[PDB]
Amino acid sequence: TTVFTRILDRLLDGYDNRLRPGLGERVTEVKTDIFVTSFGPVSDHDMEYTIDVFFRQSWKDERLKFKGPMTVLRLNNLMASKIWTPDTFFHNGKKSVAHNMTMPNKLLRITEDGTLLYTMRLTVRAECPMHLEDFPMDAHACPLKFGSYAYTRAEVVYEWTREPARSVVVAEDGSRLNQYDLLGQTVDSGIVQSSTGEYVVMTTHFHLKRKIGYFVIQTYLPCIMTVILSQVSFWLNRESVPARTVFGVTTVLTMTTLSISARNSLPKVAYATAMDWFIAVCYAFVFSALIEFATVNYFTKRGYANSVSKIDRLSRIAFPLLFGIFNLVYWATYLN
Amino acid sequence: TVFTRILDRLLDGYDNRLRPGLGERVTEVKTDIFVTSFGPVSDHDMEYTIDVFFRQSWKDERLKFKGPMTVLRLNNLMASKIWTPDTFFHNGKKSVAHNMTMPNKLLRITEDGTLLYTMRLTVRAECPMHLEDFPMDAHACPLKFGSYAYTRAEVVYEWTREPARSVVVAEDGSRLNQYDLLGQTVDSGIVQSSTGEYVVMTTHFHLKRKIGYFVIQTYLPCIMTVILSQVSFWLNRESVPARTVFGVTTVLTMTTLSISARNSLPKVAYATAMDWFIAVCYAFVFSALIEFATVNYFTSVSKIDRLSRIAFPLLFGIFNLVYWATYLN
Amino acid sequence: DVTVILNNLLEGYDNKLRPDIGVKPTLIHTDMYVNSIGPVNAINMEYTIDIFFAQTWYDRRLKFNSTIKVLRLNSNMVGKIWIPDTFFRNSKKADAHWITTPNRMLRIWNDGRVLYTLRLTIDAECQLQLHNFPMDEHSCPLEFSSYGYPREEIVYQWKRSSVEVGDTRSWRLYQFSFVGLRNTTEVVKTTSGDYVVMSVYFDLSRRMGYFTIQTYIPCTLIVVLSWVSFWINKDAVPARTSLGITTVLTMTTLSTIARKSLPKVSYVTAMDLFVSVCFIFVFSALVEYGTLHYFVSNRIRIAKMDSYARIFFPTAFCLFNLVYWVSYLYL
Amino acid sequence: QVQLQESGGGLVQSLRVSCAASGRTFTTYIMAWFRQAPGKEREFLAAMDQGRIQYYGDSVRGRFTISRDYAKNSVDLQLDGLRPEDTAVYYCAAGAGFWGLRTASSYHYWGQGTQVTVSS
Amino acid sequence: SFVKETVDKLLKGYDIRLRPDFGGPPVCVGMNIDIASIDMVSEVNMDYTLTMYFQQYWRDKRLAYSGIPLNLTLDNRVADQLWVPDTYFLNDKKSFVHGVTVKNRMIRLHPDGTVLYGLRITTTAACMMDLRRYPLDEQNCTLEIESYGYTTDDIEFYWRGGDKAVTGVERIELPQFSIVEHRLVSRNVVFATGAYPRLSLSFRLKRNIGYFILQTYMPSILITILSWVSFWINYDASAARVALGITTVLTMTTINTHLRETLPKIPYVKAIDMYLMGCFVFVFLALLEYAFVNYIFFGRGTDVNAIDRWSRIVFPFTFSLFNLVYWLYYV
Amino acid sequence: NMSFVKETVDKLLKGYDIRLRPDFGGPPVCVGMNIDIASIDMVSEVNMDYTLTMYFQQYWRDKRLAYSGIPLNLTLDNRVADQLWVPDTYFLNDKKSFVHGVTVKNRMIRLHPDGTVLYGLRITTTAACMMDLRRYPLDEQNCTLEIESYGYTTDDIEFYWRGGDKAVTGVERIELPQFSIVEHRLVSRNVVFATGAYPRLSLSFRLKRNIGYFILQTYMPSILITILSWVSFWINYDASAARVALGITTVLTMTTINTHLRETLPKIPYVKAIDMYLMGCFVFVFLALLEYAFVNYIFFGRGVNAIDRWSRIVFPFTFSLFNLVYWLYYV
Ligand SMILES: *[C@@H]1O[C@H](CO)[C@@H](O[C@@H]2O[C@H](CO)[C@@H](O[C@@H]3O[C@H](CO[C@H]4O[C@H](CO[C@H]5O[C@H](CO)[C@@H](O)[C@H](O)[C@@H]5O[C@H]5O[C@H](CO)[C@@H](O)[C@H](O)[C@@H]5O)[C@@H](O)[C@H](O[C@H]5O[C@H](CO)[C@@H](O)[C@H](O)[C@@H]5O)[C@@H]4O)[C@@H](O)[C@H](O[C@H]4O[C@H](CO)[C@@H](O)[C@H](O)[C@@H]4O[C@@H]4O[C@H](CO)[C@@H](O)[C@H](O)[C@@H]4O[C@@H]4O[C@H](CO)[C@@H](O)[C@H](O)[C@@H]4O)[C@@H]3O)[C@H](O)[C@H]2NC(C)=O)[C@H](O)[C@H]1NC(C)=O
Ligand SMILES: *[C@@H]1O[C@H](CO)[C@@H](O[C@@H]2O[C@H](CO)[C@@H](O[C@@H]3O[C@H](CO[C@H]4O[C@H](CO)[C@@H](O)[C@H](O[C@H]5O[C@H](CO)[C@@H](O)[C@H](O)[C@@H]5O)[C@@H]4O)[C@@H](O)[C@H](O[C@H]4O[C@H](CO)[C@@H](O)[C@H](O)[C@@H]4O)[C@@H]3O)[C@H](O)[C@H]2NC(C)=O)[C@H](O)[C@H]1NC(C)=O
Ligand SMILES: *[C@@H]1O[C@H](CO)[C@@H](O[C@@H]2O[C@H](CO)[C@@H](O)[C@H](O)[C@H]2NC(C)=O)[C@H](O)[C@H]1NC(C)=O
Ligand SMILES: *[C@@H]1O[C@H](CO)[C@@H](O[C@@H]2O[C@H](CO)[C@@H](O)[C@H](O)[C@H]2NC(C)=O)[C@H](O)[C@H]1NC(C)=O
Ligand SMILES: *[C@@H]1O[C@H](CO)[C@@H](O)[C@H](O)[C@H]1NC(C)=O
Ligand SMILES: CCCCCCCCCC
Repeated sequence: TTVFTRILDRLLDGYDNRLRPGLGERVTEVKTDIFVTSFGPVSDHDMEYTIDVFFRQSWKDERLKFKGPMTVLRLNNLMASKIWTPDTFFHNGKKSVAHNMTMPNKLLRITEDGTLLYTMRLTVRAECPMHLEDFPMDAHACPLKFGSYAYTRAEVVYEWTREPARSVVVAEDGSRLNQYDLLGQTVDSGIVQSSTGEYVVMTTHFHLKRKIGYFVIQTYLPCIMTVILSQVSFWLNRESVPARTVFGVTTVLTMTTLSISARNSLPKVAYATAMDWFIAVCYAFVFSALIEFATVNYFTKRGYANSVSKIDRLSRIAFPLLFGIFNLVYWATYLN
Repeated sequence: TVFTRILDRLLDGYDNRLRPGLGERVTEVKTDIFVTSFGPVSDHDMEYTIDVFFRQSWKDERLKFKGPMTVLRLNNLMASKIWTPDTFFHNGKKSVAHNMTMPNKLLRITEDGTLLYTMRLTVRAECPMHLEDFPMDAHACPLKFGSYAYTRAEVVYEWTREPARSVVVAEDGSRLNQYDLLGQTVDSGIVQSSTGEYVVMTTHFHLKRKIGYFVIQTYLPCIMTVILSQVSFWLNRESVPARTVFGVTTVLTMTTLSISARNSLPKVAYATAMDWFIAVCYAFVFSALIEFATVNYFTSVSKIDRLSRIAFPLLFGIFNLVYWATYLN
Repeated sequence: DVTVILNNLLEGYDNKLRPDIGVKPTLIHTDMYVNSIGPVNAINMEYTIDIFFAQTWYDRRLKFNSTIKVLRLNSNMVGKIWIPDTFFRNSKKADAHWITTPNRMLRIWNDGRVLYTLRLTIDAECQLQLHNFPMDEHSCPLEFSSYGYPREEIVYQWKRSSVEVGDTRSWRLYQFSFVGLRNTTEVVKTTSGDYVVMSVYFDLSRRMGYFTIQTYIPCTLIVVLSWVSFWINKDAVPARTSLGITTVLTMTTLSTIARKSLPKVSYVTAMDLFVSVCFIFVFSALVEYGTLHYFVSNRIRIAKMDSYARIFFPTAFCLFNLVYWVSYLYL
Repeated sequence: QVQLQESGGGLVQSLRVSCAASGRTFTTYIMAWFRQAPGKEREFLAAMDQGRIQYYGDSVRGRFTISRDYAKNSVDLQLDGLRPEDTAVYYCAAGAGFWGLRTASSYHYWGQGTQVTVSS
Repeated sequence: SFVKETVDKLLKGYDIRLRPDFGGPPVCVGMNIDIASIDMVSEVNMDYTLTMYFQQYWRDKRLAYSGIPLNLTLDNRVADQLWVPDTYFLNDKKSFVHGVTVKNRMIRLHPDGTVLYGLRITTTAACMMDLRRYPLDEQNCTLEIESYGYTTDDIEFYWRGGDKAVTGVERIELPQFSIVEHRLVSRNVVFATGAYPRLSLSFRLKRNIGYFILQTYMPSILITILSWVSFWINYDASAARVALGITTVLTMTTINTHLRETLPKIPYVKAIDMYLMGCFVFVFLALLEYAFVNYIFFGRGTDVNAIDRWSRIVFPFTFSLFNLVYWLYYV
Repeated sequence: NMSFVKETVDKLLKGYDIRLRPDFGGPPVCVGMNIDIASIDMVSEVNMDYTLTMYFQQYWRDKRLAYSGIPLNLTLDNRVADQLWVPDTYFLNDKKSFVHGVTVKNRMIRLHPDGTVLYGLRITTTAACMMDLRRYPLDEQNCTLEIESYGYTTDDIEFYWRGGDKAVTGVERIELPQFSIVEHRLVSRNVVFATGAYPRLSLSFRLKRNIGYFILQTYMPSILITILSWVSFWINYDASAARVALGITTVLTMTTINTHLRETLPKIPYVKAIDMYLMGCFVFVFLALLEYAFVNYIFFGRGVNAIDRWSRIVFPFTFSLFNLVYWLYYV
């Protein structure tokens, strides 16, 4: 009983928590791996994605060797604060949370060899730059970079516990994505230089592809159908001036409502997204069709029903054809 | 070394649980404020942000000291071990004392014993509003502060300089998007409650809303829509499809404006001044369409059409000389 | 002098044990001063309140013999003596205040009586029954009780000046208007034991000025407007149909505003019924013309339908209004 | 037109090879590097994303230095410790590195390429 | 007096770094939850928030005392000097313990050594939601409880009272959903290293369809019905039928776009989008039908009235059939 | 060896007072800084503030901590910062800032053999940047970040940019959504008061807003609508149904564009450049409809192709002139 108590007390006697193990003697080596409980939601407005991890870390400290009937200990969180631990921080974590409900979600295991094992549970809002030119047919690779903050390359080196591919595990329930689809993750490590010195950075990229089914029904189909709706007015007789005029103008008012709502879903940007061009082209066809009727109306001598105007015959073919051509160029470009 | 000793000797035998001159006199606190930036005013929450430099100076005979030094600059950690007034803001809601990169505080002690406690805060205060004259309304957002646990017979608050010049709005300290700070008024008074009587220092920041935005966005489109409805009186009575479609669409247009206009306005049960203007505009567009139905049911230009070319523009013209004159004056 | 007295009180005092432990319950007299009731967030079923909570009890361990009768302490001496663990049961999120110091008071008399006041900002939880919206009333509660102590250890009791208000017009109630206030005491049984719960009820009633102008008048005008097609000549087919359909577009636009400031409840509120019925009234106006036009052209019933609609529809709408308002305003 | 041009290089027994990018802004794109041996394969050399993170190939790790002038939108590759085995056409590629940044197909834009002859 | 002596003795020599029965059998930790309320069930974030009176019971023999038949309720601060299980909620994104007026927490020692430790947590659990059938969907939101730093050889979890462990579920009112039932699970997660005890709490929220009937389906049905009126108008009335036809298309777009702005942003095809898109086709075909009719009569001047006669049957028939398939598919 | 380094640290910290600046009574302690920006986001015109994250660093020399015999640069644990003296540097226009704490409080302390100390931080601050949006969206905002000592004058402390013009890095790598950083400047100056000069360092960017978004969303829709309103002038005045319906719908269409853009655009209640254009277009469509009302009356009430003919040129001419004035003035 009291034997275990005595072992813990002797460990901190003379141990210094301000000096990394093997200071001025060798390079402290930290072996780490990540378990992803749930890849959190991805926000386009803030361009940041949440993630919950079980962040593990292993390293060897020669100052914590001990001998006794036990082999592996499980220190209290109070004692875990008196032991040097790597200052791992996330290079793009905008606002991360270390849960401590109902107790600090930390676990410090020490072996008689001195090979500390250190796991914790985190929620991270890592930032993710995005290029939304091909909206909504794009595909990003949101990264995750963590490395030491104070210790340079010549002091602390980070390595993955196993092969880098198998050192990040994603739970099958991990995907909390409504609009994206986690294809896979890429794991690699690199070197960064800054104002203070070199560092070792462990990078993980989570590939994401945006689902497109929502936009086709919400925006692409109504826009395509509305343009067809306007182009159908060319089959009305040229003498129905009050009809085609109301037909032509109200279609513009319809497309205006569609364009406005569609951009509300699209996050606030400044460049020209792929969807904005499609809406703009539709907006041009609807405008073009109405102008066509004005040209026809300027040559209608008799207001009572003459034959079909030659412009009407040509517009029945040219207008549906050009829009049909535009769809090929639009979809082939962004789906190859 | 000598400087190190002097600081340590002060707190020897000093108790921070007792106000200066306990049982001997009334502690006198002199305050002044430097408003770096009068932060945004939010109509929806009836509150306004403000960042200040709260200076407080009192006298404490227990900290008298002599030596080569004249004015000290104590560490904030030591500042925690010295009695300080518990000044709090009565209408404060969520105040942040900045901690980056260090606790934004400062305690200085002169050889006389007088302290100078200065700190930087971001204060959100309750500013009750009466939007019955929106958007032509004016406001007086206050900011009261006094002691909490000490009655008026223990701690008294005074403005360090003269009251008109103990609060100094910064030269560029106006982050008001819509309002326009006319000037502040500074006064002190006495407030009594259940636990005793207290001394309260007030400050009223008179604000005036800028009507320029609303004229373009709401008033002009509504006036122009109303005029469009009155246009149909000049169309001939025979063209029934033209005048009927004209009447209804404007009603739809007027409905669209009234919906969007209230989105900006914070939701208040009592009807504002603007909402009365829109409804009158709504009444005119609706009355114009009813006028045609009277004409068509009774079928030269019809006398009803000729009469309403004068009555409707005149009545709407009069209604503006009543609405604008009343609220502006 | 005062320093000596304080040192005597703290010495030999254990703050883990309530006064008179193992003898009798610790009677506590409470009070409140509602500074300002914040906005009533109907979507989340909560309302914000700011108060100055005050409590009073006895503690023989803190008696001192001196000419001084009061020791007005501050926000660095609370943790030394025993403090009741009062919490607000129906509170979603509550915060004390700390600027520029913790807004707390602690006065100790020479006979042991202790006063302990503090300032709080509480986001209490209130259940709203929006059936009669926007002609509804609510009594939002505010309950608090000792957390760990049952009724055999801590007993709450209102003081004579139980609940107080400041300037009522300075409250942030944009929509509702405060009308009344009740304070009740009751006993509640839980798994740990039976506690003593103190409740304060703030009766709130909504003001209908905003909605009358925003919804009830524009809807009523449109329903009136659709009746115009009855007086239009039946040969103006483009005129009657365009007038008929556009009102439906207008009425559809207004139906957006009905569900804009209230949670997505799944029952027909009073507002929903009125807007829905107005939709059908303008809807039936166009169907009536469609029936009339078919029999005139495509095929004594025809003349009657044009004449009957001028009378029945206004009468049908008037009776519905007569029923609707009496069903809510009067009942 | 978005043309990725690579300068420098030549015949040498310490070589700095740059890659100026025109027609597109790659401030938030990985301006990587690649080498193509004659007939063998295409091999990864280096990369540098927005956050200045430098990646290197284990074959020649510690021999090649990669630098990007974010202002000029250009990536400069340094060749040190040259060996006769390094005689191959070097290619500069840019892209988002989808499905990993060490795969050639991950980069949309590609450079013309420059051949460097090494003899000893 | 006597109580002060016994309490001090219990904590004397107590070591919070050792669980009770360090070398003996695993300590039984019987939990029990008293849910207070559920709110902010958000489909956008796929989460929900609930406030609960989480409580834990375990037997530690180091705190046994004799001669005091009173269940001592120590101050909430004493918990920092005792061993408590490292229980954490596996699927929470954010949580806290309310601390007004003090940190909500209780410790109730018992003469036999039984220790009761209760908190009051407003956590935000993570719930994966499948919204394809939205708004006719039944979500299943859980709450996982696990020991962070122990195996079944040291700690064990079990609900206290079995199916009665969780209380207050039936008294929860949600604006939209309806808690059909809840279940309790006591399973051990078995891995290569060992077994980790786990408890599960899970309800089955059923969305209420009433809100969507009045705001979404009825306007969609009524507008579509109106578009069919143009099949009864004369085919020569080009102005009216086009104006009636096109305005219905615009009206549907107003309904469709407005819902997207108010309904939660869930960017994939749901059961509500298919209906709205379904109706928008019917009104589109209604106007397109006339354009075919007008072209046949004038451009090529079967019977022109026949197409209108035929469409008066097929269109209401098809839309009725479409609704029949839709409702039965999702119900 | 390693224990000797422990002795060296214990030598420095022992006897070190954190209340004394280096060279307490002598020359001022120069402090060099070099920010290292990481990202910028949340540039909100609604609150006139922006948020950036930086690796803020400060260099200064303290002769009280120099060590000998160790050719390395000691990198002590970040918790040692509580036992050193650091400048009381604060940002003068920050609304909310914090130091990231995951997984440990991000800061570094590095001691060089000559006593030089480097003290880095990873700070994310929501600095306030007052904006002048009278030319929005053709605006060029200038945002700063004022850095100043709190309780020291230039007699005691002196800030300077370490590394000169290269003190701030990572600016170009930033990618704002709807802006384009053009340049940044470094200012090192002393704010002079009555007491004495206060050192200040200013970092200031020059943001420029992109226009591609508003071209395809505001200007193009409004120009296309206005051109449509001119079609009325090529339709015979006798077409009362067609011209009125075309004219009024555009007026409705412009209103739809204005209101919906207002909700999309940030709420900045004062006149901007976009508002003048939208209001400018609204007048042109209003006059187009009003033009027909004058044509119809003259032909009928006072009964005239000239007025329509003369308007076929003036309206395109005037609107082109309006654009020429607008674009030149705002560019
Ligand atoms: C899981 O993780 C979460 C975090 O994610 C974690 O939550 C944290 O929980 C701890 C407790 O375990 C909290 O810390 C306590 O906070 C108590 C009150 O909190 C309010 O005030 C905080 C600051 O208080 C300072 O300022 C006031 C006013 O000036 C002053 O009276 C205080 O003494 C204190 O002064 C110190 O600090 C200031 C700077 O803050 C210095 O300027 C000053 O010089 C001095 O050093 C504040 O930080 C809190 O903000 C949080 O919460 C609010 C919501 O409430 C939220 O809005 C914020 O964003 C933020 O989250 C909050 O406003 C505080 O009273 C506690 O200190 C007590 O108790 C501890 C117990 O160990 C004791 O050690 C202290 O000495 C002190 O003793 C008290 O002090 C009383 C007040 O003075 C006094 O009346 C009593 O008599 C008693 O004794 C005194 O002691 C002082 C000091 O020695 C002495 O001078 C007197 O003479 C006398 O002897 C404690 O700080 C922490 O805030 C929580 N953080 C968060 C983010 O939630 C949770 O615990 C984790 N769980 C587990 C299991 O680990
Ligand atoms: C929301 O969705 C979740 C997930 O689906 C629902 O949660 C599930 O609820 C069901 C019903 O309550 C759970 O099934 C029960 O599981 C317990 C626990 O089983 C474990 O522990 C046992 C301990 O003795 C052990 O014997 C079990 O081993 C069996 O199962 C494993 C596989 O899991 C298998 O490998 C073994 O060979 C065994 O067959 C296991 O480790 C179990 O005790 C229950 O058994 C009762 O019911 C069965 C019914 O057939 C009956 O035969 C038994 O005699 C006994 O009466 C039962 O299987 C399920 O585990 C839960 N899912 C998870 C992930 O925990 C939740 O209910 C949903 N919400 C709502 C509101 O419903
Ligand atoms: C102390 O607490 C224990 C445990 O709750 C009490 O014992 C239970 O009391 C309840 C209520 O009277 C009974 O229904 C149970 O049958 C009791 N169980 C046992 C094992 O005795 C005990 O009564 C409490 N003591 C006091 C003085 O309140
Ligand atoms: C400790 O830090 C100093 C300062 O950064 C290092 O000195 C630099 O060394 C590099 C490499 O030789 C030079 O390019 C710089 O010019 C030096 N700067 C100064 C100010 O001297 C020093 O090398 C570091 N110590 C160790 C062991 O690397
Ligand atoms: C409310 O408080 C008063 C004291 O102010 C008390 O007399 C009254 O009985 C209380 N109400 C009830 C229902 O007990
Ligand atoms: C109540 C609806 C009135 C519509 C116009 C009626 C005119 C009647 C003239 C005698």
